[PDB]
Amino acid sequence: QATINIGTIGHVAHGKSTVVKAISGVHTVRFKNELERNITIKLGYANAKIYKLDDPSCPRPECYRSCGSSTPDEFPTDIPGTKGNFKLVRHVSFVDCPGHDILMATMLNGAAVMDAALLLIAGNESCPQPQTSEHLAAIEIMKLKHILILQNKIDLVKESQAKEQYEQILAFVQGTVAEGAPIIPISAQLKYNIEVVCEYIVKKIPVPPRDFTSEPRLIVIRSFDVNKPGCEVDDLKGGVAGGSILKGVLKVGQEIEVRPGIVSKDSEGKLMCKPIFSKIVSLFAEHNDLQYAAPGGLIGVGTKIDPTLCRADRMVGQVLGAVGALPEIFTELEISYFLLRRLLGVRTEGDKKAAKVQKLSKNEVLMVNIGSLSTGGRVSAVKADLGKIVLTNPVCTEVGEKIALSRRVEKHWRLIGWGQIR
Amino acid sequence: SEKEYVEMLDRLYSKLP
RNA sequence: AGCAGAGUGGCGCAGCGGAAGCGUGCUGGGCCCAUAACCCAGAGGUCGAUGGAUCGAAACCAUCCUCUGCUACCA
Repeated sequence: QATINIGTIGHVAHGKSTVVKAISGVHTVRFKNELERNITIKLGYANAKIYKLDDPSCPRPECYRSCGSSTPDEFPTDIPGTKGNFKLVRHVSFVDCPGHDILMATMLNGAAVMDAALLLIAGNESCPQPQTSEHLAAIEIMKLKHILILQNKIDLVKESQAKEQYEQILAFVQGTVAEGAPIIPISAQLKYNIEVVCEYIVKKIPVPPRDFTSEPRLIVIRSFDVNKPGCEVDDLKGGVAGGSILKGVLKVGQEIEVRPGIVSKDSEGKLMCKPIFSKIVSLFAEHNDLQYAAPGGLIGVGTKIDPTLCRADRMVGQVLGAVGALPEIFTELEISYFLLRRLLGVRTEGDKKAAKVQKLSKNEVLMVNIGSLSTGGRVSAVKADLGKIVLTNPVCTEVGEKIALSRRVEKHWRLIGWGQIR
Repeated sequence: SEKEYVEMLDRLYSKLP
């Protein structure tokens, strides 16, 4: 099915299509297709069957040679082995996190359910690169360190200009685990070293310690509707709630709720909400049917929620625990937090605007990434280590793992620190 | 960290013009 | 993908079985010493395709082709 979740995370102007298909072969796609301007800004899915030929490449299903199509200038010829009915090692799953500075928040939601990351570095922009400072320290808080620094766009960028950047991005994430992350120089043009990289996504990224016997904690970050326009009356179905499960094996036919849910009718205050219970219609394994949803993987969990509950991606960051799920539904929230001394996620060649941020003031909205959830709320009483925020929607902490707090210092909320749920 | 750089340096940059 | 519109003279674009339409561009003459303004005359037709039901479709009628747009993406 899937046992791991590797994030394909990378900053602007490095290309996403030639590198994700090199490691997976299944393209990440959504609307506006009309695909993408520079790099993929959507939180897309990618799933594949990585294997070996007693050779650490990831071969194609035609596994005699690996003649890729990333350029016509030089013919990229790597030898992944030969034919002979390859042995299936494992099933690999990817979580394609957004890599622009504008979409930092949805990056934090999709990466909070994953198990691993790749750092896709362009050699084009500034060598003290801001998103490499952003993403890695964000990975450090979300209990992940499975990082492969993958310097992606150095094909026109010379070996001395590429030399400066991976040194200087590592110089600012010196308070972050990225020193156990190998820095792999590859080609987005010659599809090169993918026989070495897909070794590392097996080597550096094994199967994480994943709770199989626990309660199913699906956290949907992507909504899918099989009740598409062009359907009929006797073609009645549910809505597919497809996210990564971080805890507990999930079965077909399970009555699953969305535990943060919806506000009930005539809420004169803030505290009344009901989870939307739904029986699971099917479980997807990269092309294949199963009755089990082994967690630690991006699993298509088709549920019996309504067509409107999946006609848009409306379940971004929702704890879909089973019927009668334990974790509570908070609409006012007591947070403990720390504020990072660098305004992380934005830094130019003049080091703007990563200076020290003014403290949080009361009755000011701030994005909290609680568990893996995407919600915004104003703080009622703000202290140094005691934040009392009230949320516009009742949201569920799956567990008190981490929150990511951002302050609206510009057009988008920008990371000022992190914290935890008290 | 950088031993995976310099090994894949001579592997990639000897194939780059 | 399901959805809504058009296809027609170079264009604008009439039109519904006893019909390939005007409005513009288009060329020559007329008028004047000439221009402007203007008149006459010339040139411009797969009515997208397929055509059939047909006494004869452009129409009717469908289909597909093109454009316009949609739930906004549909494991």
